[PDB]
Amino acid sequence: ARVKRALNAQKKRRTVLKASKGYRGQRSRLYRKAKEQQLHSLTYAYRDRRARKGEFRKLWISRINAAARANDITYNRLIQGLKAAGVEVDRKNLAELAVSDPAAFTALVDVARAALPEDVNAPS
Amino acid sequence: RGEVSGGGKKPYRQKGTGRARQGSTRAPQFTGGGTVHGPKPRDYSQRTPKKMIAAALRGALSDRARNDRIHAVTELVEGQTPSTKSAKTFLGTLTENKKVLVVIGRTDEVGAKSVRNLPGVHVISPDQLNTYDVLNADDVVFSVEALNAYISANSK
Amino acid sequence: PKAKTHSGASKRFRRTGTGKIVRQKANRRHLLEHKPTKRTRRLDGRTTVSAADNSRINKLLNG
Amino acid sequence: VIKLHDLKPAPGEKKAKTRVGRGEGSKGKTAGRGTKGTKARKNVPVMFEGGQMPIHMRLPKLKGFKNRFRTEYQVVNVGDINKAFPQGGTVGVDELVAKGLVRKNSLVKVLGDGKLTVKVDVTANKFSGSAREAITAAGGSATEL
RNA sequence: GGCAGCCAACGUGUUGGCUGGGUAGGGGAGCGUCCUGCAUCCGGUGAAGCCGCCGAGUGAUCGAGUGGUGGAGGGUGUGG
RNA sequence: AAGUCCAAGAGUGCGGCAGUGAGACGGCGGGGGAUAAGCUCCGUGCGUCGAGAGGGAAACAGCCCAGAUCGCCGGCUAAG
RNA sequence: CUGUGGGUAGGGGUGAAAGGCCAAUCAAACUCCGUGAUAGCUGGUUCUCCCCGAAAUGCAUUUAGGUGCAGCGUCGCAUG
RNA sequence: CGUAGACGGUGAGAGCCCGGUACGUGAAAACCCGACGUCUGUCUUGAUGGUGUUCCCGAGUAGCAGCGGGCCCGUGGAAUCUGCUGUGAAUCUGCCGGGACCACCCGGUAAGCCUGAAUACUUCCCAGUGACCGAUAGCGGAUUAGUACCGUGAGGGAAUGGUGAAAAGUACCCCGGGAGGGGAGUGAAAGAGUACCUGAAACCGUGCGCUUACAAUCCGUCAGAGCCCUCGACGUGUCGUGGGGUGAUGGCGUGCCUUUUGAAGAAUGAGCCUGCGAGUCAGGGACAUGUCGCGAGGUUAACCCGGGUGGGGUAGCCGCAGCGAAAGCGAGUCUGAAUAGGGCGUAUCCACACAAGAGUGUGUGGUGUAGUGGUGUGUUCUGGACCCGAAGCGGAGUGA
Ligand SMILES: [Mg+2]
Ligand SMILES: [Mg+2]
Ligand SMILES: [Mg+2]
Ligand SMILES: [Mg+2]
Ligand SMILES: [Mg+2]
Ligand SMILES: [Mg+2]
Ligand SMILES: [Mg+2]
Ligand SMILES: [Mg+2]
Ligand SMILES: [Mg+2]
Ligand SMILES: [Mg+2]
Ligand SMILES: [Mg+2]
Ligand SMILES: [Mg+2]
Ligand SMILES: [Mg+2]
Ligand SMILES: [Mg+2]
Ligand SMILES: [Mg+2]
Ligand SMILES: [Mg+2]
Ligand SMILES: [Mg+2]
Ligand SMILES: [Mg+2]
Ligand SMILES: [Mg+2]
Ligand SMILES: [Mg+2]
Ligand SMILES: [Mg+2]
Ligand SMILES: [Mg+2]
Ligand SMILES: [Mg+2]
Ligand SMILES: [Mg+2]
Ligand SMILES: [Mg+2]
Ligand SMILES: [Mg+2]
Ligand SMILES: [Mg+2]
Ligand SMILES: [Mg+2]
Ligand SMILES: [Mg+2]
Ligand SMILES: [Mg+2]
Ligand SMILES: [Mg+2]
Ligand SMILES: [Mg+2]
Ligand SMILES: [Mg+2]
Ligand SMILES: [Mg+2]
Ligand SMILES: [Mg+2]
Ligand SMILES: [Mg+2]
Ligand SMILES: [Mg+2]
Ligand SMILES: [Mg+2]
Ligand SMILES: [Mg+2]
Ligand SMILES: [Mg+2]
Ligand SMILES: [Mg+2]
Ligand SMILES: [Mg+2]
Ligand SMILES: [Mg+2]
Ligand SMILES: [Mg+2]
Ligand SMILES: [Mg+2]
Ligand SMILES: [Mg+2]
Ligand SMILES: [Mg+2]
Ligand SMILES: [Mg+2]
Ligand SMILES: [Mg+2]
Ligand SMILES: [Mg+2]
Ligand SMILES: [Mg+2]
Ligand SMILES: [Mg+2]
Ligand SMILES: [Mg+2]
Ligand SMILES: [Mg+2]
Ligand SMILES: [Mg+2]
Ligand SMILES: [Mg+2]
Ligand SMILES: [Mg+2]
Ligand SMILES: [Mg+2]
Ligand SMILES: [Mg+2]
Ligand SMILES: [Mg+2]
Ligand SMILES: [Mg+2]
Ligand SMILES: [Mg+2]
Ligand SMILES: [Mg+2]
Ligand SMILES: [Mg+2]
Ligand SMILES: [Mg+2]
Ligand SMILES: [Mg+2]
Ligand SMILES: [Mg+2]
Ligand SMILES: [Mg+2]
Ligand SMILES: [Mg+2]
Ligand SMILES: [Mg+2]
Ligand SMILES: [Mg+2]
Ligand SMILES: [Mg+2]
Ligand SMILES: [Mg+2]
Ligand SMILES: [Mg+2]
Ligand SMILES: [Mg+2]
Ligand SMILES: [Mg+2]
Ligand SMILES: [Mg+2]
Ligand SMILES: [Mg+2]
Ligand SMILES: [Mg+2]
Ligand SMILES: [Mg+2]
Ligand SMILES: [Mg+2]
Ligand SMILES: [Mg+2]
Ligand SMILES: [Mg+2]
Ligand SMILES: [Mg+2]
Ligand SMILES: [Mg+2]
Ligand SMILES: [Mg+2]
Ligand SMILES: [Mg+2]
Ligand SMILES: [Mg+2]
Ligand SMILES: [Mg+2]
Ligand SMILES: [Mg+2]
Ligand SMILES: [Mg+2]
Repeated sequence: ARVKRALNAQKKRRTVLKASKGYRGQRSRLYRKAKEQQLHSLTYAYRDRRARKGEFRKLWISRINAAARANDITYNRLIQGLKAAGVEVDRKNLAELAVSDPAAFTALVDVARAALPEDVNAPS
Repeated sequence: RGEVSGGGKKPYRQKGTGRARQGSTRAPQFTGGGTVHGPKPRDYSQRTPKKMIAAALRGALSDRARNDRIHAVTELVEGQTPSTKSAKTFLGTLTENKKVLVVIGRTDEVGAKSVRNLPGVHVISPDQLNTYDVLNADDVVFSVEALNAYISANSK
Repeated sequence: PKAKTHSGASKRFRRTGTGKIVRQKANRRHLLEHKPTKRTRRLDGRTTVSAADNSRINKLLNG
Repeated sequence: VIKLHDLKPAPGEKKAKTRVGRGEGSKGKTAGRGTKGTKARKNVPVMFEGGQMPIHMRLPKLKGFKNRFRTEYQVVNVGDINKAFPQGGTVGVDELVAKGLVRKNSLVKVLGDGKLTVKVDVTANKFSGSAREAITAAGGSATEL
């Protein structure tokens, strides 16, 4: 029985273009040019979904370093002192505090310097 | 491609034309040409072993008897007078299901002629019983002579 | 089109009871002068074909 | 309560037919032939192994003839006769045909591989020494035509 | 936090241990279309096709989920 | 003789299925070459790419670190 | 030199000879048929998910860009 | 109502409306097959069974020699048949067949002639059927169809169906020379007006919201302010487990398929869309894998009878014993001088005894052996056999 091809190709091609809505030129109007860079777009989504955690952590650390230098301490010294004091707060909350409560950073840097040892160049 | 009319000659030259290479006017790629793999007149008779058919029919009939849709009737309608209305009233009194299968001897013609017109009822001679018709109908009725002949043939 | 057996193989090969293919050893038609007698004694008689070529041959005999 | 609706095939009796070259998701672009080659185009002959003479070609032929005038029989086991005749007695071609040990038209022969303990009168064509001794020791008779 | 394969214990499917990148290629389980069987059903109080919105599935997708065109046929289920 | 022994999904035989028989690079031992090639021909229970996603050497298959079931605007790290 | 009219047909014609010409085509015209000539050559092969996962080696080849066997893969069975 | 609930149309799914269907009937004239009364033809100059002995029954034929064809038979040891060329027999104690060749026995009578029944085929006609197509499909042809058109040739060879329920196919008025249009009316709809059902995508705009004229880009993704619209609680805009459209600005970012060791490659292909376009098909064909029944038995083809898939059909097929080329033997067989060991098999195992522990072999008692068939899948065989593709080879015709 001959099965002539009306809806089968149409459904998939329409779903491809519908997902590809919002591009420029032939991109959002033309199928053979849609699927290619549709897949490229979603591959970019896959890659930068991992890249986003790295970029956000980068910005996060940058803000924390800014706050530490405003409070007259380096990022590495602040983190080492925080680990020595045993505070488990993460860079998300530190960055939100830096945006929010310099009183919170004042207390935190005071704790970090208190927990900092006598000499940083000791062989210990 | 080998049965369409005409076009047994090359459309054009190989080099210098600039268009794609082709070999016949009636290639499957062309519109109006032949089909890639064309169907042919053919048959699907499947031979099923006698034990297979007999066992399947016996299983169907055993399920029918288990569900209690087998009955005995000495005669469907009065002789020398085909009357579809009498048969309809008789089957309505006997049962209320939409479809009924009746088994009637070959020599009985008045009953078959009377019951032929009604659509949900079907008539089969006991030598022509088959599994498809057994399964299709809801109620199955045996005539006395037909059931006796069927039982004797089975036991012989 | 009934499958055609290989007439060459059948004139040369025969089947055992258990389905093994037994075959008659080669290198005995001519030039037996310098061949040592013990070379020939291990060479006459039959043997079962090795499992390497059994698959290919089985297709030849039954086609 | 089974209708034509309630009909199902046996589990695993239906295996799906494979559609080859029907999309790169399952089988694409090669149809199970891989990359380029004559196997990728049509085929290779079964008797062809690269040009060197095949195993059906560098081997001698079997000597001797087939003896088209061969006479064929079928053996009937003394143990089988003993098992099928606990009572025993006279046995013939029609009796063996009814018992379904040999073909009706085919010509019969017997051998004495089994043991006989019941008096059986055997009518046959060709008798062997072992079957003869078994019949004689079982207190019976066996005549050959 | 979730899906999936193998395995062990016990059960009338939970627990526990591992594994899950892959071309040629092998194996397993499925989606969709057309045409038939039947139990049946939808539809001028608007079917199919057409164009959207909202949802849901791990996928081919689905929605007996609805809006504007259309005026005449289709569908569930198990099968082939 | 021990160790993984809720399995590497380890071995050996047989049966059904096709792919491949154009390799490349780098480290080792070598031949030819002029100890020249991103050269050629070998050996490697060598590794990698082929058939591999990520970070580092600016870019850069084969070098260095390290094996992408899916998701998280979470932490510890290797090379650098 | 030119009009008219005719004859020479494919392995054949004709050819002051160039492999020229025979209806824009000629180292064997054109149309149909065998014909779906034949191709170790090139291109293309369309829905999705889950598991496993190669080789570019040796042997032989009117063989080296193919092929058959062995190793490498998968599925099942068996000794575990 | 129904011995008719097949099928079409009528303003939408109609057996109760019609065309019609079951069922009956009916031909003046003509044609093809089947019986029944003048007349014609033959012999009963013939017929049936019974006891000894003296040219015919198919000729340039059978056969032979050479040279070739067709039966599986391709000069091989080559019967049989036929033909070209030369020779050439008997008439019954004659011949040729009985697969180079003949003694005794064994079966049929050559050169002469014809003969129905089973079979193949379907240009044509009738009645039906379809898990066959529904306008790029199906015949090239649902329509001016082998028409237009190309080629002086043999020839090649197209594309083009749908208004509606019916033409009720838009009176009349106005703009415009007309084409074309707007109302008014027809109609259910004119978003059905003959360029006429449904009208998508590539295609060409209009209007609205946002962005952009310091800006270096496989054009997207991840963040992301602003502007516009929307939904609820709260007042003039502000949040809220908010959506929508745009997106200034930063991180990353070298299309897809082939063939390749190797491609963004400046290697190949694609201007775009709409359809068309590729592992299909037949066989008691063969193997292995799931599934079904019987079982030492498993089963059929062709074919006969049922408007029906059913019943019959034992001709064959595959294993039930193998070994050997073979005669032949047989749980053994072959090789062999041989119990003297081997090769192949005796389904496979458990236990008991004997040997060496040359690894296992040798005799006993037990459980006791599983194939065949259809169905579907993978492969394989012959068919063009996954699809498209060559210069060329042969035959028949057309043209100076
Ligand atoms: Mg954008
Ligand atoms: Mg085509
Ligand atoms: Mg066609
Ligand atoms: Mg089939
Ligand atoms: Mg043969
Ligand atoms: Mg010899
Ligand atoms: Mg010597
Ligand atoms: Mg092999
Ligand atoms: Mg290759
Ligand atoms: Mg290719
Ligand atoms: Mg290949
Ligand atoms: Mg688990
Ligand atoms: Mg995977
Ligand atoms: Mg693959
Ligand atoms: Mg309506
Ligand atoms: Mg409505
Ligand atoms: Mg609707
Ligand atoms: Mg409508
Ligand atoms: Mg439908
Ligand atoms: Mg559906
Ligand atoms: Mg079904
Ligand atoms: Mg199905
Ligand atoms: Mg495991
Ligand atoms: Mg294997
Ligand atoms: Mg294969
Ligand atoms: Mg090589
Ligand atoms: Mg090489
Ligand atoms: Mg190498
Ligand atoms: Mg190199
Ligand atoms: Mg190199
Ligand atoms: Mg070196
Ligand atoms: Mg060196
Ligand atoms: Mg090189
Ligand atoms: Mg190396
Ligand atoms: Mg490759
Ligand atoms: Mg990499
Ligand atoms: Mg790797
Ligand atoms: Mg990198
Ligand atoms: Mg992983
Ligand atoms: Mg010259
Ligand atoms: Mg010249
Ligand atoms: Mg010319
Ligand atoms: Mg020529
Ligand atoms: Mg011409
Ligand atoms: Mg041909
Ligand atoms: Mg033809
Ligand atoms: Mg061709
Ligand atoms: Mg070919
Ligand atoms: Mg190519
Ligand atoms: Mg893996
Ligand atoms: Mg090679
Ligand atoms: Mg009707
Ligand atoms: Mg209704
Ligand atoms: Mg109808
Ligand atoms: Mg009507
Ligand atoms: Mg011959
Ligand atoms: Mg002869
Ligand atoms: Mg005669
Ligand atoms: Mg004659
Ligand atoms: Mg006849
Ligand atoms: Mg249409
Ligand atoms: Mg003309
Ligand atoms: Mg009106
Ligand atoms: Mg139009
Ligand atoms: Mg319209
Ligand atoms: Mg703008
Ligand atoms: Mg600006
Ligand atoms: Mg860019
Ligand atoms: Mg970027
Ligand atoms: Mg960049
Ligand atoms: Mg593709
Ligand atoms: Mg290349
Ligand atoms: Mg490559
Ligand atoms: Mg290259
Ligand atoms: Mg460029
Ligand atoms: Mg190039
Ligand atoms: Mg190029
Ligand atoms: Mg390229
Ligand atoms: Mg190329
Ligand atoms: Mg191009
Ligand atoms: Mg063009
Ligand atoms: Mg086959
Ligand atoms: Mg089977
Ligand atoms: Mg029958
Ligand atoms: Mg033998
Ligand atoms: Mg000997
Ligand atoms: Mg022995
Ligand atoms: Mg079985
Ligand atoms: Mg020709
Ligand atoms: Mg002429
Ligand atoms: Mg002429």
